[PDB]
Amino acid sequence: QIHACRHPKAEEYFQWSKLPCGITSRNRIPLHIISIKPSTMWFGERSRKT
Amino acid sequence: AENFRVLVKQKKASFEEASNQLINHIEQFLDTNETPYFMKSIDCIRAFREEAIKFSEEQRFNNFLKALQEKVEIKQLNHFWEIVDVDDLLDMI
Amino acid sequence: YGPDAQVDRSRLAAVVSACKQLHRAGLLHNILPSQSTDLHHSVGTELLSLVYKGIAPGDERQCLPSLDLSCKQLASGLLELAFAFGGLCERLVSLLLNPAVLSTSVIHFSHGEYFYSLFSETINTELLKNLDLAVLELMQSSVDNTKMVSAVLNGMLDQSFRERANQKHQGLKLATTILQHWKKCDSWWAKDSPLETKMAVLALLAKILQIDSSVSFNTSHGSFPEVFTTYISLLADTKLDLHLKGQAVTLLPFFTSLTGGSLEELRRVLEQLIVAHFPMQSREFPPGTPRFNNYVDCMKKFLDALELSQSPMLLELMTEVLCREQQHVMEELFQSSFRRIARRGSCVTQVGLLESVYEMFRKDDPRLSFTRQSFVDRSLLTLLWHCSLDALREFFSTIVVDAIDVLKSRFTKLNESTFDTQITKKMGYYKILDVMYSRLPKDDVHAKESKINQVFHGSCITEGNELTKTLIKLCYDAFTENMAGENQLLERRRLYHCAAYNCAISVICCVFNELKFYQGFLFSEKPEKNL
Ligand SMILES: [Zn+2]
Repeated sequence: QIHACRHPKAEEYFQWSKLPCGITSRNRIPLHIISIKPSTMWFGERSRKT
Repeated sequence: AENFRVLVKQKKASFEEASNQLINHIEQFLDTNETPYFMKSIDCIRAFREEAIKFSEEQRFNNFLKALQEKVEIKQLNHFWEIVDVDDLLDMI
Repeated sequence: YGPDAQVDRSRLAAVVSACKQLHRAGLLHNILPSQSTDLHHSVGTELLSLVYKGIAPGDERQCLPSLDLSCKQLASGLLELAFAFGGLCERLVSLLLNPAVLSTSVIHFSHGEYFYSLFSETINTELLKNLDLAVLELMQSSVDNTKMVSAVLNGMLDQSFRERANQKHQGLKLATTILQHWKKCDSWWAKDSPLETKMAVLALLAKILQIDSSVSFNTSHGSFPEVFTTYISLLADTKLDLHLKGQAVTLLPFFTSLTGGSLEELRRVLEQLIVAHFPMQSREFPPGTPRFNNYVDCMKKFLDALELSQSPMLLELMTEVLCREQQHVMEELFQSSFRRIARRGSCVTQVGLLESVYEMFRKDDPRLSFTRQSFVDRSLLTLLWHCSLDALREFFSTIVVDAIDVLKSRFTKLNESTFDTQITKKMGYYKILDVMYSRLPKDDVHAKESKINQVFHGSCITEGNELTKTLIKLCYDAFTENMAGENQLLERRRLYHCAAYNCAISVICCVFNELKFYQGFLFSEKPEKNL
């Protein structure tokens, strides 16, 4: 379930509901994916309480 | 049944997974002696039967159709088939 | 005028205050002309039509103007001035139901609804003095809209709730005139009525119970067949949501005091509600899901209603929905409510609750042995642990006779594998004896007392060495029973052994102080063959 694979074009893959790894569904049942991006520079540009 | 029958449409293409919870949905319904539970157990069984008329479940449907009635053989459930002071104590020591 | 002509509206407010002073002094009819058939009526209707058609009947093209604080009180004073002339409450309530459409940021609705929402503190303020001739007409000739009449009634109820200062008689008059007219509004609650009127009648039912004291409505005193059937039809509404059924069952303690088949019908509808709403495991709704929030809210509201009512009516359903699951997330609040309802009411209340749960768990209903266990050990144990005094003795005298009658030798049917129910009842009786002996003092249960004679036949001159002796023999033969042959229900019979041993510990530590009995009972193991 938990994935941390990397790919240069992983953004478009996630947009197409596909992990960076070539697998997109198991047993022909579609997967529901959410992306968590741990970073800090994005928070340093907020204008209000976050 | 009416609550867990939406997953089998397109989301979970494997009916094996959603069948277990649908079967469990009536287990505790059979135990409670109250009448509304008895009146709504058959309602969920009818929805469980409804899937084999449009999904072609009969390859695995009769395998549980007989098991659900054989589970009655262990119980009784004859109404469920209707739808189908010291010295004296020192002595004994 | 807009926000710049303050002098005109100030002079208008001044002259309106002058007119009100003349009215309260008794000179309004003598200053303003009132020497015709409808002269004062003419000026009153003129002021009312002005304040009604000044907002936005004539600017249906661009927009409605904003009413600032200067006009918010000016029109509120003009309303009282117009109403001070005569009894035009009928004309006002006729102007209330005005099925127009405001053209406006775009909120289209009735013009009378806007007129009411602007000055909702004036119509209800003036209608309390002229009650019947207005409320009868607004109840009869307004069933077509089913919205405005509900709003004005809610406003009048709120005013009466605020008018409890030395004038609660007006609220009782409202209660009487609405209980004698519930028959005139049998169209609000139907199988096709929208949810708006359902919420309206639910708020009405909520507010009337606090505006109608129990003196006029206790049991079939205020025409129960109407209100009770209305509430039952409200509960039976399937298209209705659950968040409002929360308040619907929150107003339950008013209907708990019934005695006839009406309480049975309420039981049936509550069972049909909980079987259609509550899940089986309460785990399909994770925290954060709105279903989980509605579930926990309705559960805590049921618990609070049971606590306020202390009724033996729905504690059976509460215990059933508690014990039909192995471990519920609301267990702590359940136990708190149990302790509170045990400690709140008089002895007879907790006695009735204990008798109800005892009848529930003792009868031969075809339920699982684990369900009956959960029942007793979760409800009756805690109730007896937190029950008040002068009740354990009576519950003892009532139950222990049949308890020891069943406990003695009724160990049969070793073939149908249903022995689990019997041994579950046995261990439940043992736990009851344990919890009742854990609280009774020394001389209360071992000296010359009445319940000891109740256990025996008539008065027993002995100190009481019959019930204690029989209990000791039973528990000893229970936890010393060898299991070399019986290999069918080892786990349930082991739990039975543990319960019997705990009961023995309790009944021995209660009254026995000599260390001889300690050994001779709890430690005198005699390994003859398998003992
Ligand atoms: Zn991966």
